[PDB]
Order: sequence, then structure tokens, then C-alpha cells
Amino acid sequence: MIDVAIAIDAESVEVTWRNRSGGSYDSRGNATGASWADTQIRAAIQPVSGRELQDLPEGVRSKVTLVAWTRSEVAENDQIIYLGDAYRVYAARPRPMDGFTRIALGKVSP
Amino acid sequence: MIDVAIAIDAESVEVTWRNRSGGSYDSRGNATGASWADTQIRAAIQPVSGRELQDLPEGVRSKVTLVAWTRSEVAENDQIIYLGDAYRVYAARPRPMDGFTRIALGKVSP
Amino acid sequence: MIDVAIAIDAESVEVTWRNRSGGSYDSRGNATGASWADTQIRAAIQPVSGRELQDLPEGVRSKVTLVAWTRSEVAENDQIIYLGDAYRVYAARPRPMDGFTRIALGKVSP
Amino acid sequence: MIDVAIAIDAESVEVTWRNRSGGSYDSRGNATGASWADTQIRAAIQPVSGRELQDLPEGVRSKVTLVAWTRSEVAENDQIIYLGDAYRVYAARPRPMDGFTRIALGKVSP
Amino acid sequence: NPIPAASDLKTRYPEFTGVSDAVVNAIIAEVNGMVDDGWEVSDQKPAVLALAAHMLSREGYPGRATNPNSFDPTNRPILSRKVGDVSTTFGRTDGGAAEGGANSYNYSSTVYGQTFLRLLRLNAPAVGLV
Amino acid sequence: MRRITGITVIKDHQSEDRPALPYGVVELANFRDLHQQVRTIHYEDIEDSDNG
Repeated sequence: MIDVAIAIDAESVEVTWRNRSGGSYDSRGNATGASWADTQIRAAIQPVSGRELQDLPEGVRSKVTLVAWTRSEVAENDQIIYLGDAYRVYAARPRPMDGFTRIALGKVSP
Repeated sequence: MIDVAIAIDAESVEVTWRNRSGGSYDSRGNATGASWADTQIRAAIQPVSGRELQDLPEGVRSKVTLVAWTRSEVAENDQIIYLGDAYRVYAARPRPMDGFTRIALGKVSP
Repeated sequence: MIDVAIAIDAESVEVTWRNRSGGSYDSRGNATGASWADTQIRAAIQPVSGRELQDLPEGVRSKVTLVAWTRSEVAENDQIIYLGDAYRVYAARPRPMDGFTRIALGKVSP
Repeated sequence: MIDVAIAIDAESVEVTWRNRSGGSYDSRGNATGASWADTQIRAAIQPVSGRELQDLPEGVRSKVTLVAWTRSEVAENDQIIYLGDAYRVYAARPRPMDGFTRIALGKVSP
Repeated sequence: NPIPAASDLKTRYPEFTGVSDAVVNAIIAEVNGMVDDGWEVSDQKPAVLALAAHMLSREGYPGRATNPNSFDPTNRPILSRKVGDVSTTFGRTDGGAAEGGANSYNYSSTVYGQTFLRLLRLNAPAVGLV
Repeated sequence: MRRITGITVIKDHQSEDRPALPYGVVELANFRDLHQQVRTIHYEDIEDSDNG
């Protein structure tokens, strides 16, 4: 009798998964990114080295990273909207023997 | 009474081993790679640092790695077809006292 | 009552130790390596980072390393023939309080 | 009731301590090293990264290091003759609360 | 026991083929006393043939040791070992090690002793009158 | 071992023990032609040959 992902249910939160399908290129060489599909989903987010300040000459900006451990299937280039801001997926470590993955998220807004 | 590889049987999956024998060179200097032999086999694959995104100027591509722990004998330059994609073997750590090895796999398709 | 090397006897294998004595130089400046002496001996070899592939422009070749833990006395520059191939000794850690050493082996054939 | 150095007595060996006192310079600028004093003494030597081979263009030579844990007082620049060869002291970690030190030894003969 | 079984256990127990003077003359003479004609014909030969081997294997090997000279007068068991950085752990045997005797002779150490024990209990019931 | 100096000289990349405390070593770094074109071409008939 197997249930490991039952641990991810103790702490979770509603983040909007945003699955992506690629586009193509205009005859002039430009790029067209399209085909987003949204779905509310549950994750277990933890702040592994989040919100590092950067006082560049151009001003001040932060560097935010996170980890996910979600039950659904998420690829390497998708989006997850959490706490009102979008995060792009660095890298996933899927475990198909069970149902869950592990994801690195970086904040998109500069 | 000895059985250690009995642990690799708990989790396993059918991957197609693809054993390789080398070729030679055409008189004009080119290369000819040939002599593949295929065989369905059982492994225990785990995602040790898999699917790292790379947003190069040329576009987007992923960097996938895996580990094997298989019972059969696999050399250092063979192929393993898993989940519909081919993987090339980095390095093996054979343990001839027992029957099993340990292999690093990198995805081939760019 | 002391017996530690009794652990090395659980796993062992017949490798041909090849003890070396140096030579000298021809009057034209060349070198002459000679004076090998062979002896079958028992070791306990383990694959610590063995068989790393290298896909150089010149082609494909592997990088093999091993550790020994043998009971006999082996210097820093000798040879050990194992599994049909020769290995040269990197570095030894003799423990004269007991009888055994620890050796790093690198494959010779390019 | 205190006895910690009683552990160093389990394994020990007769090495010749060679205590040093400095010299001075000849009026032409040269150096004169003198004033050695010898004494048989007991130590507990262990091969921490000993006998690393070096195949330089000039030939072959080894790189030997050791640790001491001796009960007597040894400074940072002395000599210890062990196994027929001299060793120079890198660095000591004296523990005057107890009686013992810890020493790094490097072989002198090139 | 008309015939002290000699030089035959090398054929019965193939592992013992090192020395024969220490077996026939030095050891078999120490066993052929325990067997009695009150036994059964099918047991007098095998039982002594087993007990001699138990006595041999009690020491290192037929004479005091095997070809290597690594023998222990105390049969200290080896509980664990590790060879990626040599280490061993042994047992404690002072009067009786573990579920073992301290005033009798333990016949239940090796399999040969257990075979001798199983024949002994069968052929020799214990009852007296005096 | 050079005739001029009195010491032992050895080749560049060998796998032998260091000979003594004073000694020498010679290596070949590179070489090249010096002029852009040839000086002469020498023609010579092979001893006892035949082209058919």
C-alpha cells in the first residue's frame, strides 16, 4: 500500500499553472510565442534562497527563487503564477514511479 | 546466501539496450558507425539533475541526465532508449562481485 | 589478538603484480626501462570513478581508475595486470602497523 | 584524573628527532646552517596522502607527506628521520593543555 | 569399535586433505573411545568420522591452522566487516559467547558437532541405577 | 652526456628516475623551413631500377 505524495498535501497552496505550446517565426525572422492554457493547481512552495537584493548602478532589484514539489505534470518551460507574480520553471526532477515532481522557479518581472 | 541486486527489482522499467560495435574510415577520411544490436532489458532509472533549461541566443533547449543501476553488462559507449528518446552512456561503475552496474545517461536529441 | 586485513580476504581476485626496477640512459641520451618481475597476488579492487568516456576530436577513449587495498607491499611505480589490461600505480597509502596498503590504479592502454 | 596522550602510546615508532638552531650569513652574503641536535623519540605516524607520483619531463619523482602526533615538543622547522629518510616539518598544532602536538612532514630527498 | 576409522574422513569430508599424521594418530585416537558397541552398526563409523572433523575444525584447520598462519586459540566470531576502509568487529567469548555453555563442552558450534550430537542422543539414552 | 660540459644529458619526455643532482635535459620545441623557395633540386638515378 503506497502513498508518498500524501506528504505534499499537508502544506499546499493554489497556484495557477500555465502550460505552454511553442510558436514559429514570421517570414521577416521575428518570433511569435502563443498557446497558453491555464489551470488552478496545488503546490508546496518553499523559499530556497529567495529575494536576494541587487543594488546595481541602474538601481535596485531583487532575485527571487523557489521550489515547488507539485503533484501534477509540469515541463521545463512553463509558467506558475503565485502570490500575484509569474514564475518561470528552471528545471524539473520528475519521479514517475510516484506522482510528483520538483521544480525551480524564478520570478519574471524585472 | 547472497542477493543484493534483488533491490534493483523493486523498481524497474523496460528500456531498450542498444549495444554498439565500432566501424572504420573510408579512404577519403570519413567515418562509418554501424553494428547496433537491440535488446529489451530492465533498469532502475532515477532523475539525478535532469531537465535543466538553457535559454541560449539560438533558442531554448534542455539538458537531461539520468542514472541507471541495471543488472546487465553495459559498456561506456552504448545507447539506451527510454521514454521514447535515446540516451548515451557517460560512465559506468561495474561491480563484478555482484551482478549490476551504475551508468550516467545523457539525452542525445538536440 | 589482532586481525584487520582479514576483511580484505572476503573479496579478492588474482591480479598479476609486476614489480619494477629502474634503468639508465644510453650515451646518446635515450632511456632504457627494464627489470620487471611478475607474481600472482590477491587484491580487493573497487571501481571508484571508473570508465569515464572522452569524445575528443581525435576520437573516443575511456578514462579508467581503480583502488586496490592489497596485502602485499607495492611501491608507487609498479604495474598490476587485471582483467587482461595493465594498470599503473598512482599513489599508495601503506599502513605498516598492519599488513595492507591502498593504491590508485590507472589504465595504461590508450 | 587525566590521560589523553595515553592513546598515542598504542601505536608508536622510534624516529630520530633532529632539533635545529639557526645560523648567520658570511660577509660575502652566503648562508651557514648549523647546530643540529639528535634524539631518539616515539611518534605515531600515519600516511595522510603519501607517495603521489609525478612524471615530469625531467623524469619520475614522488611526493610524500605524513602526520605525527608526537608527545615531545617539536617546533615548525626541525627534522624527523623516519624509515631511513629525512622529513621536514610543515606546521604544528601544539596542545599545551595536554602533552602532544600534531605535525605535517614532507620528504626532503629529491 | 573393532576398527578405528582412519584416513577415511578425507574421503567422507573432502575439505580436509592437508595432513594425515595429525588426524589418524593424534586425533582419531582421542575420539574412538566415545563410541561403544552398544551403538548401531550404521552409526559407529559415521559418528566418530564426524566428531573427529568437529575436533579438527575446532582448531584452525586439520593441524592447528590452514596454509596461512592466521589462527586464533579463541574462536572469536566475526560480526561485521568493511573493506572500502578496512574495518572488522568481533564477538566476545570469555566463558560462553551467546546462548552457549560455560561449564560443559558445546557440541552445537559447527555442523559436524551437531551431527555427532544427533547420533549421540539417538543411540545413548541416559538412565542409571547406582 | 655532452662532450663540452662534463655532465649527463638526457632526452626530454622519458619515464625514468632523475639521474643525478646536476644534469641536463634537451627538448625539441619546433622547427621550420627558413626560405620561401628551394635552392636546387637534385636528380639521381636509382641503382638498378626499371620503370618497365
